[PDB]
Amino acid sequence: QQRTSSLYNKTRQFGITAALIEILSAMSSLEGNAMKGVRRNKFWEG
Amino acid sequence: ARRVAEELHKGLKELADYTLVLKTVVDRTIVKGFAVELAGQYVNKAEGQQ
Amino acid sequence: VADHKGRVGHVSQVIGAVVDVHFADGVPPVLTALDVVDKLGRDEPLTLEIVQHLDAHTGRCIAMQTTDLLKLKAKVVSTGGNISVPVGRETLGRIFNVLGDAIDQRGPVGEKLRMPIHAVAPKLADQAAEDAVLTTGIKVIDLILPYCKGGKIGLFGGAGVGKTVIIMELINNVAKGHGGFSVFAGVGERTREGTDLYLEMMQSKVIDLKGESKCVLVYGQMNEPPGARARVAQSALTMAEYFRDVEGQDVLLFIDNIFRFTQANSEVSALLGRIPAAVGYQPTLAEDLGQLQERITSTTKGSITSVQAVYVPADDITDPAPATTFSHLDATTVLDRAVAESGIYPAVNPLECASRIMDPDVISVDHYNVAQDVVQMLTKYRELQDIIAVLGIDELSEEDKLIVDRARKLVKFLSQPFQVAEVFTGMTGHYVQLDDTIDSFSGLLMGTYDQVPEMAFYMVGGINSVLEKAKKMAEEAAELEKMRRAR
Amino acid sequence: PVADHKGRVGHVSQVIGAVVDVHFADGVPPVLTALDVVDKLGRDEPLTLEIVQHLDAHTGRCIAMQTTDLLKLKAKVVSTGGNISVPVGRETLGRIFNVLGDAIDQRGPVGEKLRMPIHAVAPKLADQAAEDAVLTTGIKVIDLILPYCKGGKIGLFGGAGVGKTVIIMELINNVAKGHGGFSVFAGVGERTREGTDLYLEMMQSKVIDLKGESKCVLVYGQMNEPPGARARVAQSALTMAEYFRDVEGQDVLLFIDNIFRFTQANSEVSALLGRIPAAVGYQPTLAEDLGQLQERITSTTKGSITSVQAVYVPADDITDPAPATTFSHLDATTVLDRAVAESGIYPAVNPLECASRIMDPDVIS
Amino acid sequence: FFKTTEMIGYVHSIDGTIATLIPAPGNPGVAYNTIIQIQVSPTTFAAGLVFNLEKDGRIGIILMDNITEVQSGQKVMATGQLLHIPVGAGVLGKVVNPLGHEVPVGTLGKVDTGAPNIVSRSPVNYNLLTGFKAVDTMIPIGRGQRELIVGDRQTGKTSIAVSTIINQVRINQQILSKNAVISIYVSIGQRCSNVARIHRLLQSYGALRYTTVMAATAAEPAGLQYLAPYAGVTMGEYFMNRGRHCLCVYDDLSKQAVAYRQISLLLRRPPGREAYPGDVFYLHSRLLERAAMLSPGKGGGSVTALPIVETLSNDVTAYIVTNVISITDGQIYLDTKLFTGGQRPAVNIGLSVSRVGSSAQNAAMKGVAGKLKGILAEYRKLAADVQTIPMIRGARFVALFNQKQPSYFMNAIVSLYACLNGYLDDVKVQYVKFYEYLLVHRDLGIMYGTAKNKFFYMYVQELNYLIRFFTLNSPILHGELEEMLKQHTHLFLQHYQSKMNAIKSEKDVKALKNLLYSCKRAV
Amino acid sequence: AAKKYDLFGYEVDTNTAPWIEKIKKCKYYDEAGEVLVNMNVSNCPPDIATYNATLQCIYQSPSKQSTPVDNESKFCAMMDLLEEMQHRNRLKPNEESWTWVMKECVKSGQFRLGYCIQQVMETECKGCPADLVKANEANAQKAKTEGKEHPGHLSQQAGLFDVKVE
Ligand SMILES: Nc1ncnc2c1ncn2[C@@H]1O[C@H](COP(=O)(O)OP(=O)(O)OP(=O)(O)O)[C@@H](O)[C@H]1O
Ligand SMILES: Nc1ncnc2c1ncn2[C@@H]1O[C@H](COP(=O)(O)OP(=O)(O)OP(=O)(O)O)[C@@H](O)[C@H]1O
Ligand SMILES: Nc1ncnc2c1ncn2[C@@H]1O[C@H](COP(=O)(O)OP(=O)(O)O)[C@@H](O)[C@H]1O
Ligand SMILES: [Mg+2]
Ligand SMILES: [Mg+2]
Ligand SMILES: [Mg+2]
Repeated sequence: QQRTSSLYNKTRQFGITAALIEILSAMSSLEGNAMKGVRRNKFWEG
Repeated sequence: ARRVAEELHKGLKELADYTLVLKTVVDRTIVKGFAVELAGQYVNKAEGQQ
Repeated sequence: VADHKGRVGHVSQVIGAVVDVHFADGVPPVLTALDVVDKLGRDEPLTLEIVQHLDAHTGRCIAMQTTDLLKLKAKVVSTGGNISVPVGRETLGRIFNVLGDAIDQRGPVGEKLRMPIHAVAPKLADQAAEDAVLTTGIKVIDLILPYCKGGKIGLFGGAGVGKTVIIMELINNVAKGHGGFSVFAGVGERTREGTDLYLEMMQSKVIDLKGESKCVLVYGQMNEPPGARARVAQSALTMAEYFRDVEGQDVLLFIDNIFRFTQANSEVSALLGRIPAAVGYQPTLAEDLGQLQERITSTTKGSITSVQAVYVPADDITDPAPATTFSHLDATTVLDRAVAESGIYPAVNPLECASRIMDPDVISVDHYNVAQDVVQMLTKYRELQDIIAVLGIDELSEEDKLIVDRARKLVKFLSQPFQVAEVFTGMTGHYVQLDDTIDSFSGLLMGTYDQVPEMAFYMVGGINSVLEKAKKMAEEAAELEKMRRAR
Repeated sequence: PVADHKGRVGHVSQVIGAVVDVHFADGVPPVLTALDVVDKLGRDEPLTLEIVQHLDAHTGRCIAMQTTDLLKLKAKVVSTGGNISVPVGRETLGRIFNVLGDAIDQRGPVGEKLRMPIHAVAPKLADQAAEDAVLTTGIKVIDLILPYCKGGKIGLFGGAGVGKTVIIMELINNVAKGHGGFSVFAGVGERTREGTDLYLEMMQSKVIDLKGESKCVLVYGQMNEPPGARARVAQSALTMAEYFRDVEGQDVLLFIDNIFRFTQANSEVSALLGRIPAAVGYQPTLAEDLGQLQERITSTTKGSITSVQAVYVPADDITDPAPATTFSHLDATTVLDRAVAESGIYPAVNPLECASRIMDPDVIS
Repeated sequence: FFKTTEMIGYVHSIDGTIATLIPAPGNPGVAYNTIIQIQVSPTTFAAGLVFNLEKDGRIGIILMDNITEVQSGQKVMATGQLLHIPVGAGVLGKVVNPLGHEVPVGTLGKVDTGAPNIVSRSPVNYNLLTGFKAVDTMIPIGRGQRELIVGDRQTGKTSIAVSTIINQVRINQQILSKNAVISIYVSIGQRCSNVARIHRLLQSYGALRYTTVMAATAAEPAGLQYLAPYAGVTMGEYFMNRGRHCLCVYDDLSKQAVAYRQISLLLRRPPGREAYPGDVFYLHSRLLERAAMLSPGKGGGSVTALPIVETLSNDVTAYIVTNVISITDGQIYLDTKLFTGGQRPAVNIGLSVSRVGSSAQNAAMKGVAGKLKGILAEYRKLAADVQTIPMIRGARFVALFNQKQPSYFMNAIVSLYACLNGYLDDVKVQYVKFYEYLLVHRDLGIMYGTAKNKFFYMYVQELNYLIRFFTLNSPILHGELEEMLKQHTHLFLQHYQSKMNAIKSEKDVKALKNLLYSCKRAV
Repeated sequence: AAKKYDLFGYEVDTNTAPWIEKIKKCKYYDEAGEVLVNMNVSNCPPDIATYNATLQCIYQSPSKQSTPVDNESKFCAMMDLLEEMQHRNRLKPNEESWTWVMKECVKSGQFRLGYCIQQVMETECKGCPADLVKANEANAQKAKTEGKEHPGHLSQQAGLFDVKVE
């Protein structure tokens, strides 16, 4: 009971980490592939 | 190269009214011969290192 | 910008099955259908469906066919509306695809009307209360989780537990004699399974090519791109809605598999610039499924009896997709792999199934009482099984062993050979009446058949078949005894 | 012949960790090309870069083999006219080398006849061998359950402090010393002291005769080395073995410790290169990198290479992508378990999880 | 009269095995999923596949060959056509790449075709003999079927598929070429040496005459590993659309997904579960849907698929493993514990299933399989929960399932029938294989001069087709079949088992042990 | 005469006369299978007559192909063809088909297969051509005189430790 509980508490920690990393690697990709276009503003007016 | 360019120009119907111009480019990948590109049509008559 | 029919645009981006289209006059409304008129040397036409508006001129779309040989700046023409599918009795006996085009090579179909696949779901005021039992001829379903006419049924299960077989059995038992029409929607499943269904229906005369058919088939399968698999269910559902409203008929709607609709939308979600949710599904999982499910309902005009097969990935019923579908059903049939591995078919776990009409007001009091007693006995038997493994069968009391002996007969008596699984089982199927099932279980609970051998209840129909099998078991045992006696 | 890009001049444009971008006015040299930083920069040692990607027609991304300290933008860089080449031949026997092929034994010049690039193509199908035979190691578990194959590929998967290094030394003592052919020891991301102990051991056993003929070559890029070197030392050591196998038709032993650090090093640079990580955090090209490296470690019709590679299992998780991908590239697999060692059993081999390819009656008795 | 290509742009960036292209202003443009040629020299080109078409005009390219020669700034020409590879009977016995280039050893088919329509198929009713009793009885395989082979590393996933290919050699030599089974073995991400060993193994049994190999070794770029299954099946679709049957083996799809993941991530595709791309299910789905059994109207040809999949610690809950399982019509699960337990092939019958059923079994095998299935089911439960007949015969059936080489149909069916009808009840479990060896490779009745049968003898290999036509339980063959078994049993028990049970000497004991173990690897 | 329909209800071509003529003009019987393949592709399923012609070509053909094929057997090919016809096409072989098989068994000297085919004709058909039954018996008794009734290695006495298990 003390050996299977540790593997259960160790598993939930890994499961949470893997998911959040996986979500936050698909958020970086979306941000990286996207970029800001040419800035159309009155640059001289400054 | 000019002769080949003219022949390609004749083949292209879209460029019938367009005036032919030649622009030379240096490619280090070819040691001998020449290549001609016009409106995407590419003709290779060149050789490189053996 | 009211009528966008014939409006022209140009392809601006192509990544996988997702295509961006630029219109100078303004992007058409969402869910609009577009055709790729440009001649790209393709063997099949290319059609797109708008899903998003990036700006006042650009629109993101999903293709229904493969995007091969598609170039940038290719010309695109709007169709003036959403994807339209034919409706009416002229579609009966025919096979269609997501776009509503016949693929049976059986000649043109005479369509008098077409309807968009995208429609608004019925409101609260358009809900009809129909509490009537549906007799499927199956002991387990009719007893523990009886089905309701005009209601929603889910078959949750893994891979290889028997979801498809049960659907075939339901069709053979409910559709052949159905007064109304039937619609089968294959979604992201094996193509051969659809072929077998088509042959069986023709043999059963449900689809009478020379005469009059009473069923429609709509197939978008694995081979198809995700765009098709995400709309085939809407197409079939639109056909059923027309039969419900315009024809005022009671229709059957079989769907296999509804999970593929969610899976397909997840595949395209990444390319639409949407951050994945937990597990990896799209954030719009609950809303997209809800809109579709609410359309599958019985209104004051007509009734739709829906049977949907749900795939529980890796036998994990905690997965977002299977779980989200539980609240959109009136009767859930949960299949378990362990039950199947023990030779019990259908591999139903009665302790996890549920039904809305399991109330004395709707069903007979005897039916309700028998079902509850069965469930309680099964629950108790499982607790005892833990004891039987630690202490052993000897240690159990007189009362406990009687529960064990009776419960084991219940477990085996729930099994039933289907008429469609004769090849799998090698024995003829049985169709058990509702009354026979109730009486048979009622007698078993009170010990009327305590002396019957346990195996006599395995893969049989009503009580009569149990007695016949017991008699056959006795005869063969006597022959073995005689053979031993001579030795 | 002479490369058409030798002497080409570029300028540093971006510096991030061990990854440096170089802009060449006349055009970025070919990938895998070697570059040298000319500016003094007050550094204590020279700076060398290897091109790995092309950002554009003029800009190229590179990994530094040494630390990038005191490196400024606009620093001048000169192409060497070719990939990173290392010495080959009998002149290298009895010597210690680094990733760049420079001798670090503080002894006389190598005086090699020629040099060969580290990056090379692997043997093709028609150049593969079909000889199966048993290499007797003297260890009961290996010789019985998972016998090793001469000229084959052997892997020792294990955690931290399980016995991977000990078994390698035992194999070296029981095989390499009594070996007719040559031997190459590739230290990759391992303790520096172990190399020193091995060097002393090889001198005492006279496998390295400082005054006579030697049979062993040492190539060491250790933990202290930056990721760039740890990702290429294996290639250089493998290149030397390839020369002995082919150019001389000589049997070779190749002891690599540890191969996991090679994949780990490529992961560190990949993060800096701006690549989307795969599962766990490894580079998406994990399988390809191993495939290119391992396929070169094979026995051809000209010669034979018997390779023994130590594999480190991070956190004792044998499902990690790095060790997991390595199973398919090994003829013999030797899995070590920590629990077995804690029971006093050494070696800690777990026979149930071990395997061999010559476990066939057609080969063994 | 010039060989004018279609230049579409230049090479901008290179990242390993993939690249990006910038189109030159005012050029025709390239089409999606088409092949392009990167001019590495005025006479040399490197192949690439279009994968992305971005708003900026940049193009994502998957390189296939001559990667080392690719540099930024080189010219790119567009062929404007999808991928087509050579197909025909002239490729059999050869090793090729996914691009069709032949690999030296020591008609054009489109790779992106669509699967057959629903009405273009027919029910699976023709068996495909693997040669293993366990599979052929409890896990029927029919032509036009997709049968996954899932297991752990070093469990026989490759050996069983190779044996299945080999088992067709003897059959193809006898029957007409119409019903011959061609083989397409696809190696993906495997070692080059293993391919050569497989090539030699096939050549030794003469299977190259009916087999071709498509290899994408580990050293090769991910693009080739990604296209190998599609190119391999394309070579197999040539025979399907011409009234012939084929068998495509994929070893293995697990490494294909890794290659696809590598390509997608490098080309800036959003990752999904386990970093795999979102459309990873659709990859295998369209690959395996192309394997079908065409209807009589289209020729009756078929393609049989045997994709192979690797698990970790017998975990079938993985991502790609689950997706493939939900696609195929059945699965053969090779269990590590059984493999180390001496059971080889380590087929776990409980976890294995074939959704085609008995329809993919010959009329002769139907009766034997149906009754055999019930006995084993009881045998599993009896031991789980007393020398009853089901328990006596169940153990002997298990012992008969141990094999090393594919077995001829006549030999296998006869042995199963004998164990089914109790002829082996008096035979000890340890001696079952020895009993089978004598039955097949010997004839006790002739040895002891007690054989009165007219035609039914195990040395008459031509009886296989008569058995496959009439069934064993038919009056033509049943009478002599029982007589032969009765004589063989009586002679075996009298002359062999009695002596075997009387051995006590260490030398004799050791000799017997070697014999029985050899009999396992012989029959 | 009467239109035939396939599994899905589509019609099939029934004019299978030209294909039979093509079959009757082949040199090696493996080429006959190619004709059958073409027939199926053209949605012209073979009839009973076509299969009989194929059997005739097998019996009258010199060999399977121009070049020899190892372990080739005319009897095996014809039996497999019958298996396809009866099982996968639902057509009962007639007397003519079995007679061709019996002729091949007699011609090839395989006198044990002739006995089995003899019973098959006596069971399904009405007896056997008495000419062929007598011919088979003559071949069998020739083997008895020459001693080739069974392969010799089978007759060799063996023992528990006298058997070579390869
Ligand atoms: N065969 C053996 N007999 C006795 N003790 C051993 C044996 N192998 C290993 N050990 C013990 O385990 C310790 C660690 O062994 P080793 O140096 O081989 O580790 P390793 O596998 O190289 O791990 P790492 O290199 O990551 O530290 C040794 O110092 C010794 O105490
Ligand atoms: N039926 C069998 N009986 C005995 N040994 C077998 C049998 N099938 C395979 N083997 C042996 O088992 C080992 C593994 O077989 P195989 O190469 O087919 O494994 P695999 O599934 O391909 O594993 P991997 O490809 O990951 O190495 C080999 O040594 C092979 O000879
Ligand atoms: N009633 C049944 N009796 C026996 N076996 C069954 C039955 N239903 C399903 N099976 C088993 O399951 C297989 C069919 O699985 P299927 O219905 O396609 O499940 P799913 O679609 O959930 O994977 C059959 O080949 C058989 O092995
Ligand atoms: Mg199903
Ligand atoms: Mg160490
Ligand atoms: Mg393998």
